[PDB]
Amino acid sequence: SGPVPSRARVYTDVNTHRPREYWDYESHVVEWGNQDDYQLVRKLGRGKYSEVFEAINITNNEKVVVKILKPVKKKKIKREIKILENLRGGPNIITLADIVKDPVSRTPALVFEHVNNTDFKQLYQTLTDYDIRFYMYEILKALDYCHSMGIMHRDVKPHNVMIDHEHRKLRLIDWGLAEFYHPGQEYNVRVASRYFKGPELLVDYQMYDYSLDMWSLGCMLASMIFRKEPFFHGHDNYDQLVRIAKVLGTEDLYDYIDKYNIELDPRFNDILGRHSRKRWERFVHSENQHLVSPEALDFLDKLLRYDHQSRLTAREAMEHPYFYTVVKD
Ligand SMILES: Cc1nc2ccc(S(=O)(=O)N3CCC4(CC3)CC(NCc3ccc(-c5ccccc5)c(Cl)c3)C4)cc2s1
Repeated sequence: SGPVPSRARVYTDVNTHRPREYWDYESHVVEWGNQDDYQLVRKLGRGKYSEVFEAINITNNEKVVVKILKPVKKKKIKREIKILENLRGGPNIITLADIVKDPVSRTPALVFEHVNNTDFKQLYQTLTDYDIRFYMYEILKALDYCHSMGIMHRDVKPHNVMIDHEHRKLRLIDWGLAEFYHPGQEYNVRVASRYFKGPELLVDYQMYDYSLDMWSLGCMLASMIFRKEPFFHGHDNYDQLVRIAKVLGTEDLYDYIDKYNIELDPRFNDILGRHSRKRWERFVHSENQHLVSPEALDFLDKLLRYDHQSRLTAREAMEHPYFYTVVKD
């Protein structure tokens, strides 16, 4: 008789209490600026949904970032715009400045605040345990905020975190996969990058919530403290769950599937096998030891849980001992 339903343990009804317009993005009419206000300077990157440029607003000579969209359905563009507008001003959320159209290419372009992104090399060689805790706390502020505002990012990963290290500035970007949380709603599981997908996605449990983001965050944390990117390295979606199971163990996985009456693909029945839960100590070595503490491992353990309901919330995570020194500042 099908899967057991689930509700977010926090911020469950935040959208129900808002005016319809807040979440009903299909109804949104896009406010369009003047394309001619921006001159493109240089290409910064390409990202499947878009090409990203540094530009200048010739109205006031401010440096800006332009994300020119590849073709996507108008509803998905409206969704991303509405979410960016709802979250604008929130802690560490990228600021959408403007929205334009090339009136010949009909391509829509989002115009953002400029953040300088310090080079991976000069940063990932020169981080420190404190820095990781600090930036993780900054990400948690953005996640608690967006969750509190009824939105799930659904694509938390290093690529979507900008850091300007010189200014100790962090921004969560790429809100193109984010969605409003509504109690009872069945979502598309085919989101997020393979390595960061929650067990709920991999077993096709659609009634998920903000807690998805907390799994992804745990994946990020593991990759940083252990110096292993990606941490869970699956070869496809099936093997991705196997890689998780080889660490978290199969007993808890099967407990989760039982609790929610989830129907596993019969393919999985072959490849999952039986796996012990591993101690985190097997990923520690001389090179990463300076990043790993009892507190880090306790925190990580409490993010990486099959059962979405048992993961730390963003606000609980922020209260964890791993962050006591950062909070003191
Ligand atoms: C509104 C927009 N403006 C821009 C500007 C540039 C571009 S981009 O395409 O040129 N590009 C810049 C580089 C990145 C990809 C995007 C973001 C980087 N993060 C890696 C990272 C992330 C996090 C950490 C970290 C994590 C935890 C603790 C400490 C550090 C650490 Cl150590 C590293 C890679 C896209 C956009 S969208």
